[PDB]
Amino acid sequence: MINTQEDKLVSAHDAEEFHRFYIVQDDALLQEVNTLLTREAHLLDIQAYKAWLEHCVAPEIKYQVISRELRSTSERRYQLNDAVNIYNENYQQLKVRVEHQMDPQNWPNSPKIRFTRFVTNVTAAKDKSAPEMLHVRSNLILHRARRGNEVDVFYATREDKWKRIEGGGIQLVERFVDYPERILPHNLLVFL
Amino acid sequence: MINTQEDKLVSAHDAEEFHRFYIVQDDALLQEVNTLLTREAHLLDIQAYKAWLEHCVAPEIKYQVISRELRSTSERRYQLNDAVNIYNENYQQLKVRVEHQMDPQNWPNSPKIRFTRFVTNVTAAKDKSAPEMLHVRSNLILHRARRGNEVDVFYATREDKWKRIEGGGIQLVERFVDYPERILPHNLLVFL
Amino acid sequence: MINTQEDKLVSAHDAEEFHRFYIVQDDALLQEVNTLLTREAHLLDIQAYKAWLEHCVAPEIKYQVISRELRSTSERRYQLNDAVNIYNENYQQLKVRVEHQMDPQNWPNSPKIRFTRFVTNVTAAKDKSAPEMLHVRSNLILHRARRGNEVDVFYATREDKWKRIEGGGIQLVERFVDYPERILPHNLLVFL
Amino acid sequence: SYQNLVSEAGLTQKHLIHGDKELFQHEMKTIFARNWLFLTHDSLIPSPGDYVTAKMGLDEVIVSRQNDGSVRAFLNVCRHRGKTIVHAEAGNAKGFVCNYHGWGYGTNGELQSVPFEKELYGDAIKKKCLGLKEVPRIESFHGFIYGCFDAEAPPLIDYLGDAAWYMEPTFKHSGGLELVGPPGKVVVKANWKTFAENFVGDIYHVGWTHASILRVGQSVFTPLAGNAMLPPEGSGLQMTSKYGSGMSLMWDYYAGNHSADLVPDLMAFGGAKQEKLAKEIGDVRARIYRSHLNGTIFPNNSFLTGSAAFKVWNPIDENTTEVWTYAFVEKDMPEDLKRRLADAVQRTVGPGGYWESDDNDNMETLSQNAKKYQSSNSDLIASLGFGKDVYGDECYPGVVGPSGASETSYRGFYRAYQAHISSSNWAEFENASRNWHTELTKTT
Amino acid sequence: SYQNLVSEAGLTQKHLIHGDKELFQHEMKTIFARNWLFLTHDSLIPSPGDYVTAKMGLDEVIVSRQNDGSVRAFLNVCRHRGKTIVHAEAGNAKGFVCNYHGWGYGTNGELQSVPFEKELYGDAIKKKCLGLKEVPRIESFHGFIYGCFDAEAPPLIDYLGDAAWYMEPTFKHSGGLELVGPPGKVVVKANWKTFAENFVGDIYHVGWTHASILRVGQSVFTPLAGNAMLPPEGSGLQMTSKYGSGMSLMWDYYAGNHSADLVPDLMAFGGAKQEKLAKEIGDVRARIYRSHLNGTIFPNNSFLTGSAAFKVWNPIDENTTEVWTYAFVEKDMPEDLKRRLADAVQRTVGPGGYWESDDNDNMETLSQNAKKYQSSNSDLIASLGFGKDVYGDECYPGVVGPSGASETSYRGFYRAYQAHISSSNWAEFENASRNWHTELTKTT
Amino acid sequence: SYQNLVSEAGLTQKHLIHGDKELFQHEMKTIFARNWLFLTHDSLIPSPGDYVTAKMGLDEVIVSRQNDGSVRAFLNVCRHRGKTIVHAEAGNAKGFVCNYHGWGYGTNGELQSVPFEKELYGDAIKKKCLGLKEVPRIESFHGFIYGCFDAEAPPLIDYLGDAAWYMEPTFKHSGGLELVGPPGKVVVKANWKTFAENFVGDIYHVGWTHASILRVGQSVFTPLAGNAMLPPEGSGLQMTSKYGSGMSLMWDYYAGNHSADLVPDLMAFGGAKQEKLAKEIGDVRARIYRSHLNGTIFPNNSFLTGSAAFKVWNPIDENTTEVWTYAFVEKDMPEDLKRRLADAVQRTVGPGGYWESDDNDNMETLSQNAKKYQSSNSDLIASLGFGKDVYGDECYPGVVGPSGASETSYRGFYRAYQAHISSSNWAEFENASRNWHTELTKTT
Ligand code: FES
Ligand code: FES
Ligand code: FES
Ligand SMILES: [Fe+3]
Ligand SMILES: [Fe+3]
Ligand SMILES: [Fe+3]
Repeated sequence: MINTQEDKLVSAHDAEEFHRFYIVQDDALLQEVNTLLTREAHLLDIQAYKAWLEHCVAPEIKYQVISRELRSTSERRYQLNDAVNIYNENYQQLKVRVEHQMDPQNWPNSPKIRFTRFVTNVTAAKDKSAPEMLHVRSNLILHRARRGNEVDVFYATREDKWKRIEGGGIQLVERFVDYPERILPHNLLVFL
Repeated sequence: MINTQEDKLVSAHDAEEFHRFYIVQDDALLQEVNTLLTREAHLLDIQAYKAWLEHCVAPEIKYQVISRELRSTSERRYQLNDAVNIYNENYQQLKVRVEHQMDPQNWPNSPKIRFTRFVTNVTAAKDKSAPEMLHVRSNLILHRARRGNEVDVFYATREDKWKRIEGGGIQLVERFVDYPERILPHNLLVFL
Repeated sequence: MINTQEDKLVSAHDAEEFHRFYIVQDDALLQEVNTLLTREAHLLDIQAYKAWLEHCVAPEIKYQVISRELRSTSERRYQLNDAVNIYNENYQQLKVRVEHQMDPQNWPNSPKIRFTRFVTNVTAAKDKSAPEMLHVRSNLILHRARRGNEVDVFYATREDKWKRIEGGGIQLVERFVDYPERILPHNLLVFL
Repeated sequence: SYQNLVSEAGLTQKHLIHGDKELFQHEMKTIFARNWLFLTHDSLIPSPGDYVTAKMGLDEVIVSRQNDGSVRAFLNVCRHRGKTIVHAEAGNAKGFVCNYHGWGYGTNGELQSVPFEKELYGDAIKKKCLGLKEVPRIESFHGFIYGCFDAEAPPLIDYLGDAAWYMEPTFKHSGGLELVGPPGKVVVKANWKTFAENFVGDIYHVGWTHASILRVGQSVFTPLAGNAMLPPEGSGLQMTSKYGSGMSLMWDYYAGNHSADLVPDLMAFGGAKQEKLAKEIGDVRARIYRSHLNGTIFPNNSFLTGSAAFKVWNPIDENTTEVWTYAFVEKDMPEDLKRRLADAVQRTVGPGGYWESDDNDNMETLSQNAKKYQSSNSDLIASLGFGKDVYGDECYPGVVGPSGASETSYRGFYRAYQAHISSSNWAEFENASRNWHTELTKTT
Repeated sequence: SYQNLVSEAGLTQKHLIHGDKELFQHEMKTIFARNWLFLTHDSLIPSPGDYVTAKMGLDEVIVSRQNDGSVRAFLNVCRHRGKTIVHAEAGNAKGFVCNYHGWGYGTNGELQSVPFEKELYGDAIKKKCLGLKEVPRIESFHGFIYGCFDAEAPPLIDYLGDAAWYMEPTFKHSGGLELVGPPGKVVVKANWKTFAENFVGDIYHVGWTHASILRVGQSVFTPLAGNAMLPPEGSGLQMTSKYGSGMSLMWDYYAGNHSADLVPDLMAFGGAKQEKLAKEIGDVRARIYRSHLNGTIFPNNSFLTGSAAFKVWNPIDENTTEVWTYAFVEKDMPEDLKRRLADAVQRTVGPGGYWESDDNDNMETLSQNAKKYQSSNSDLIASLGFGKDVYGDECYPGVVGPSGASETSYRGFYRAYQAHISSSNWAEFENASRNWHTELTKTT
Repeated sequence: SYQNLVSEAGLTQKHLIHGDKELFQHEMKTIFARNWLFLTHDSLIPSPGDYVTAKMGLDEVIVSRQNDGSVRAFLNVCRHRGKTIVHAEAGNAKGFVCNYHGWGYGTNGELQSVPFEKELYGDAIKKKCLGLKEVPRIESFHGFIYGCFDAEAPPLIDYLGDAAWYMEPTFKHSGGLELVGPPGKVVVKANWKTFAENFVGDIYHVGWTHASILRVGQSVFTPLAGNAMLPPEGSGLQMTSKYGSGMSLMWDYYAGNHSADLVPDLMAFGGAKQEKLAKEIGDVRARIYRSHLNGTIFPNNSFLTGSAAFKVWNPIDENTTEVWTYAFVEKDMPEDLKRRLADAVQRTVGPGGYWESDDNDNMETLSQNAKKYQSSNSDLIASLGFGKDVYGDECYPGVVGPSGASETSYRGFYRAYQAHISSSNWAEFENASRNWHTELTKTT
């Protein structure tokens, strides 16, 4: 348990999230979320974007990837906005994106792009109020190679909300990613 | 479940493999395969090549790492071969290879080389016709450093067949890797 | 099982460790150690250093990160020391280190630094003599980005001893890391 | 030398200019030392003491709001041993301390406190000679603050030349814009001129490069997909300036590249205000307000009216640039419409922008090939629409061509580029530009 | 200057040539613009419309089969804004479209279709003046197609000089070879010359460097392990040409570098043909067929007969090259023996190849040390066998030395290298090589 | 040119010197080719045959203990095709074999065995003319071994000038030091001169840059936190020499930067020896022993007495250096105190060292800014304490200033640096340093 008055470097957000996990010790739930995150990462790797959107993405989805502005650690007066939304999509906006990738005149995707992604550090907890809801945290390395000698590697932590669907499925409701490099090393047209 | 007519970017191969997994929820099988892949990567990291070949590799092994040529996605006429075999080894070829590594006049291995392997995204399914067989998919980052300031990282997905043997062991029969960079960044004299 | 007479490239050390693991198949124990190591990497990622030191690190801690000097593989006469101690800390020394990080005039930490770390290849075994003890092996990629366009990535295997304490906790008593790049790529002011 | 890199009337240019490392060094002296450069907007440093850091070419400057309401900008380099002083992108500071030794500066650049002055420095130091290196020229255009390190420079409004006229409906008579921070920041491997050149008037590319998102997002630009049917005569124009800046005008496409989820409310609001404007400003200029401008203010600042994007292509090296991407909103838009449009600019031409990604394929290889032996002295052609350009139209402000799909601003740019590139000062640049409109119409 | 980097008769050379960056720039002018470079084989672009992409030094070209059966190659650069046109390594195309604005080109280099030509370009564009930059000279050698950017070049067969004679038993009289694609592609941090020189005639290294797989794989080369016992005089020879190309001949070693699983069948099959060849071509030349050549066709194409590898060392920068690795097979081999030998070439000198990795240790540090102050003007010695070299042998055509372990081709190579490096055109190189056989045979 | 990069009396220097790529190339010629450079210590190559590899600027040398007890050093490059010969950092060798073709060298640099000499080389190889390129000048200072590639260089002891005197209480009269391997090795993106200059006399930074570990580690240096109150003058001094080397002296701080776990025992031990030392060497010099020096032996070797760190800033390029970090211990310390101090130097100024980490922030941007257009011809000031230094104090030998918080050694350093940079040989440097002390005291 984290005391923010002593632990001077911890965010209020980072701390509130840490206190969700590592309490209840549910092995069942862990095997569930591993299947989920893996299947999702598998689908994005083989570029099965349609299936990802239909089966994995819940319709009420918020899909957010922010780039935070670098303030002084002592800042107490400057109050303009904190963060850009690199990604802040509802289902319709994601749908356009998926449809963009599959379109036969999408020049950057000829020859086919190779995506391989590594998912680690997974933990999950049931929301205490609405138990159908699932908080899940996971880390991700994404390797993106194309046209021979172009390569880009991405590193990200993803704070996820997943909800149980009536058909026995589970779909993604919320993804928040605080992308840790402020100047992104290449254009992030990939799903994290 | 993936429809290739709708999901325009998906391989015939990639779809047939995806349909093996994420159906059965066998936690016993998952811990078996985790122990397997971890032990195998442990053996290769400490360079215990002989042990890997005699304990982990089945004698009938096909060990394949291909480099696919970049075609247009609209290509419909050009039919020459698609792929080079960086690796396509039967047991004896692997034997020569491991024996090459252990040989005392193997100049590139002085000073001793450092291998670190990271294995994620492991899932598996029992083969339906021959239940002794195990389909196994795993992703791999391989870190290889030597001579102070020389370092190389490889990223790869490995499609594996493992067979259950005599004393309760399990050995590798088929390992296929479609290595995702077309121009390799440095020479891949390592087992993936 | 490794015969170091046949397996020419293996350390006696690397071999003595390999023989601890992958014999007993304790899924209970593995879930314990995963919860352990993830919780710890989470705390260090959100920079909750104080909690890491109080809750995760046992007071008797030896925390060692060495840089081994590059010798010939045939060396049999040169007997000077083998290794630098980048890290070789007891509780008090770590405490200063932690306290250095939290200090409000620690200029390198403004703007706040982003850490994300990926843990894979986890195995554990009970010490046979002292069952209170836990041998734990884990691999770690650590991503450290700051000030826009600065990034450094670290790769390492961590050989761990973890001890069960009476309050119901489990804490780290020994960390040994043989950091595999001899010339470090940037200053390693991070906990592995 | 560096003469004869772009031919007469700006018709061809040597491919080498998007790659040569020698010349990129010359540019830091002759392009980014000499000309006006975008720093920030009033909307992001409003209160006194507010500061941001901004690149002026390779140099990083600190831009600070003064107590008298002024704005001044100084190098983020120390006067002692030369450390970098401020490592935050934005904030509000009572002053700037450089934590190598503790030297203290005013938000106004003065060296205000040096530790142990009396003891160790004594007579050897005098703090009034050790102020930060100050940007000499700082002026403004309806909220957008621009710096220049050359003091002989023409005033900002003159430098903007005949392009100001087109910007005014959207930058002034709309009530004015605020800029929405923070910007998006990405590296793309391309010489900075390739984006400058794309944005100064590459409408030719929209129908083909962007054929996918037009079909799938149904921008108000879909009447161009496949480069099949250009919208008929009644399409638009393209325009260039004496001082390089130019733009392409596309009538009534207020929604620019945005996707159909926004297209209704954006065009609603912008037709609403168009009526109000025409009573105050007249028919032509009120339409320009609700039309779509894409343009580059020299050298490396681009905007998209209607699409509502503000880019700066910050140079890193001959084959890399750092791309900042802000949204601008009209101040009297409802807050929720501001929110939606702020996100939508990122979704389109940000780091994760599907328009800017398609676009980078062209920009990257464009400059990679510039490095190659057999292609570096090849001649790039900007002939599209050439000879249909005119000066002194009774109604339209600059040197004008009759489609937005033209390359008239291309030649404008590289005419000015070559003029700066071969000249030692502002004095000489003007002497190579007395006949600038004649040069660009020429034989016609 | 650039004179006096390789000494008289090529005996020494300044180490700096494997690292100096200015020089690499010169080489692109005087070496890769000037000389023949491997593009592809008929077997990989056979039908009309078939194309592959190939590097010619730094430049990338499209090499395309014409409908009339011909072959032509063009710069993979666009004539408009200079984008790259084709992003595939191979394919079959009815034409090449550049997806920036849509300009459409013929498989013949001609600009065939411009979007909106009538509307926007009108008289300012011609299309017949805007064909792709065509490589002026393309020629052939029993299927292997070589391109050149200098039209004043000597014909390919002449340029191959006294080297053609050794090549013909394997390239012509075997019935001919097909090349097996795709090639392997890898980066190694080493200057391209270090592989050129290794393959031009370094048999000296086999016994020491490759001592590891010699012991463990039982190549037919095992009689060299430890550099202990050379195969007696009756080992082989080495040869060099006026135009740089050279090789080392090792009698009867048809299989090795290949490992013992293949060694039986490769030697069986190749002895069989050797009888048949001897009836048609005679004893000596049929033996050459079943022997092992290692050689470099100037400047950067290397081969291994018998081992059956075809390399190209593609320059990237002074300390980097891109290494393409094909197998060649004799057309009348059985399908399974073709299959086996194609994989086995990769396993030995491919990306995952245990021969080429052992060899990279030598090549990398060889060129890293060239950059160092105290070693940059040091002299590398290619003195092995000097003075036992001879011209105009009654049997053996070129400039010939008496073991495969020689450095006769080394001096051959770097003599031609210096000749290009110091000369402005093909005419001047010819004037510096009038006396080329005299120079290398010298004193003895 | 390269004149006027450091102004008269070393008072200012152009910031460009920490970034310019041409200059770094010049430095390899006029600085690291010319001056003494740290190789290793007797304590690390003691037995005959023991060797280490060490950098001399860019060049890598092999440093070998001879059988007659001597020491010799050779380039780690081969005489044949130029491979690197030894790939170990340390070891003990019967000789050095280069595994390209098998050439064998003696521990004395002589070429001892060539495979197939009689067969293939015969008369073309002389053998005795093919020894490794040997370091001509190597000398020692109480165990510390230094090399130089210019033979006209002054002896090491003279080169050390008036600085040997301050060093001797710790290097000599302590009983002598052994160096503890292996060193730590890290890359930091900063030009080497930034560490040289930091260590020659930057005490000004200790109180501010290092404010955090002072508060938290309670070094004997804590009376400086916040740069609040200097220990009164009765603080220390700083000194510079004709041949560049300089240092800052801080009285009685024997346990330098170390944290409180060691501070008791280190100061106990070092005071004990201080008693004994005073009877042998006198009051002043025995105090110096138990005091703290921070200093740089020109051009790129730095030490910290008391804190017990021995650094070498190895150049890689204009904006990168490789930083080696050994501990030294006084030989008669207990084994456990040697253990503790060996780790604690790493804990402090090692790869994971919290002192050097804080400091790298200053060093990185210090040199990043040197590349920027508006900052490359800016002036760095070394004015702290200027005019308060004197020569020929008849107690304190060099050019001396009255606080360790001074920049007198800066100007000493940058005076010699400018002297080398503008002169072609040691002769010319001497003619520019005839009046070296006068220059530095001049106006007072
Ligand atoms: S450099 Fe700013 S503190 Fe001296
Ligand atoms: S550059 Fe090829 S289409 Fe314009
Ligand atoms: S290079 Fe040293 S053996 Fe030839
Ligand atoms: Fe576009
Ligand atoms: Fe070889
Ligand atoms: Fe310091």
